[PDB]
Amino acid sequence: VHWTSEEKQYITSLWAKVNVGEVGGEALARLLIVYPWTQRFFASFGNLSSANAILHNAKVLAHGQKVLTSFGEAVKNLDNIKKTFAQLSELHCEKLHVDPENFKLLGNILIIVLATHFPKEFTPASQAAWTKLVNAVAHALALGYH
Amino acid sequence: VHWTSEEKQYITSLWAKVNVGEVGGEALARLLIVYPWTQRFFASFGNLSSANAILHNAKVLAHGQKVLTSFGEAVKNLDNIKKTFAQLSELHCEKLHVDPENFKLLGNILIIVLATHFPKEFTPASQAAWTKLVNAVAHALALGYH
Amino acid sequence: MLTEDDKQLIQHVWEKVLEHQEDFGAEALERMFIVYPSTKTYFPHFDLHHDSEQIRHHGKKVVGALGDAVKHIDNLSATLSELSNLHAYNLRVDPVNFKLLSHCFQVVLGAHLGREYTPQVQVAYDKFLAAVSAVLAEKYR
Amino acid sequence: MLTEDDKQLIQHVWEKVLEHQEDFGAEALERMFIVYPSTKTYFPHFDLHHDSEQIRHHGKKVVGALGDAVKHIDNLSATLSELSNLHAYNLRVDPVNFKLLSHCFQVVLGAHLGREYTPQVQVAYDKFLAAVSAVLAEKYR
Ligand code: HEM
Ligand code: HEM
Ligand code: HEM
Ligand code: HEM
Repeated sequence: VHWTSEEKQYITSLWAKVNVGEVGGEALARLLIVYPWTQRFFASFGNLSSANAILHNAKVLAHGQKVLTSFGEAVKNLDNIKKTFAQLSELHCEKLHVDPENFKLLGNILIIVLATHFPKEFTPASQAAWTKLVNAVAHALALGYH
Repeated sequence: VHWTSEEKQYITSLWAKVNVGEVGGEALARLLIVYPWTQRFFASFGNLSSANAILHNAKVLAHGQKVLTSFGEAVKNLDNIKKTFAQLSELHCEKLHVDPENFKLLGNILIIVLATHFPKEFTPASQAAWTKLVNAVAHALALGYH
Repeated sequence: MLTEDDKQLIQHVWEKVLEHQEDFGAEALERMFIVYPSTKTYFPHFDLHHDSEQIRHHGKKVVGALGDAVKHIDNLSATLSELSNLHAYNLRVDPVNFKLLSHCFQVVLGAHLGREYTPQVQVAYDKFLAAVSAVLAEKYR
Repeated sequence: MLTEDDKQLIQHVWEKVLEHQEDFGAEALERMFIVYPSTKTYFPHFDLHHDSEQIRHHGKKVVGALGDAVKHIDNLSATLSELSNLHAYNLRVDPVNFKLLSHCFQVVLGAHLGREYTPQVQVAYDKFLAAVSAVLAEKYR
């Protein structure tokens, strides 16, 4: 999506410092807590009955780690995002039937989490590149049926 | 976007009967009336101070006709929509700075207008094809900056 | 918010809806299911074939609830309280879907009213359906 | 809606914001302008260079208005009435933009609180900012 060398640097530079397990657990827990309807898709994960239950839910945390690992595959190949997420697109759209709006919401949550973890590095300009990133992943996953 | 022969027929068949000037005036008037912030983009159009003023506004009506004519260019080439709207995409995104959400809203308004004009022909299945149509035009116009 | 003129435009269209509660509701639901097939996953227990007993009976309930909302337009949260808890806590309906069904209901209204579904009528119903949707989701906030 | 715990989490974070009203508001606005450049077209009369007097003075006003909302959380529509008419009738702000600025404000909060911007705090501010945004747009419905 025509990344500038500067944008690519904001992304790869920050990601190298990211605790994927921690940021991933936070992002997914916050999705489930801030936008509670998303819990519909995680019935098998056990107790999600409160914010504290969700934050202590082992599978939520493990799953968040796998999700942020997936974002890492976008970071690692910024010019082939659409293709990298084709299979996941089919999964979320045809199998899981997750409305695409929720991809956007998870992206916004990740932006906020990155901000709490990297107060200094996450400048407005860094935010711009990372917002471009999460939106590109959301768009790629939305191709799944549109 | 992989149109079925049946979808293409729902679209071309209905469009051939469409009063472009009438449906176009209605769609644009309804956009301005139902979603009043969109009036921000039409300061040069003169009096828009009420629903009745808007419906009697000559330039609103003329402009709606040009907009629905533009949709006609999607109908007339269903497999090259992205490309047909490239210039318009640049116009709405880089020059006019219209948030993409409003493309979706105009599309929904057109779906409703078509329903009031073609009660019999506009079956759920017809609606499905036309919704696929307006969403493809919205998506094509949104490429303008994402 | 809703004006007295909005309310009058709504009731005039509504007393027609109340005559065919089952037809209208079933048509709105099927347009949603066909146009936005992801919404079908909320109804795995339903036979979703055209005019199924489950679709028609549920359609009437949906229209009935909207009719209740029309009557108590100034007291929506309270009137729909039980339904709000149902859709949020029990069914976990994605808020985007309230907009999809609202839109499909407007398509049904447009189809049945034709020329009489004026911009003024559409605005009135858009405000009404958005107000109802906000309430059915308010348990998320 | 907002619980008493939500309100307590909000005030604890807020009394810090009130210490640097100008810094916080300017940072939120500039993140919006830089991340979502289309929002800049609402401010053609502003010098939008970093730390411009207009950005900082306006930032403080925005934070001040949010602070007023915090105080009168149970009476939002009335308290923000003049601002609601301003943003809808005068400025014609697209509702999507209220969400963009709300989001950017949360980014500023996250950056400044770090570890203390917990999920519970985020939920509280998300509910608060959504409530304020709804009011500033309510003149559209
Ligand atoms: C746009 C950002 C997202 C990315 C990159 C993403 C990525 C993934 C990946 C890689 C998996 C497979 C996990 C594994 O290897 O076991 C997965 C599974 C899943 N995702 Fe997402 N996802 C995203 C957003 C969402 C959203 C917004 C929802 C719904 C609110 C959702 C619901 C699910 C569900 C239900 C599964 C099945 C997992 C299970 O049953 O254990 N995802 N996602
Ligand atoms: C996604 C469906 C849309 C299509 C197909 C479309 C198409 C067009 C076309 C073809 C023109 C040029 C008219 C001419 O030839 O004079 C135009 C102009 C314009 N459009 Fe759109 N448009 C769409 C949506 C929107 C939306 C949602 C807005 C904002 C709420 C908007 C705002 C404008 C404005 C301000 C102009 C400039 C016209 C003037 O100054 O006279 N458009 N559009
Ligand atoms: C116009 C807004 C809506 C209204 C007024 C409404 C109203 C109702 C009412 C009154 C019931 C209970 C029927 C009974 O007691 O037999 C119900 C049930 C239900 N609704 Fe909605 N609803 C709305 C939107 C939605 C949406 C958008 C969805 C998701 C796509 C949804 C999914 C369901 C489901 C799954 C049930 C369970 C019904 C059954 O098992 O028979 N609803 N709704
Ligand atoms: C968190 C939600 C928001 C709040 C609480 C808010 C509050 C305010 C206040 C109090 C003023 C008046 C300042 C003064 O009297 O000097 C103002 C002005 C203004 N706002 Fe907002 N606002 C919000 C969101 C937005 C958004 C999303 C936009 C569009 C991108 C916007 C565009 C404007 C503009 C153009 C002015 C005129 C200011 C000037 O000329 O100095 N506002 N806002």
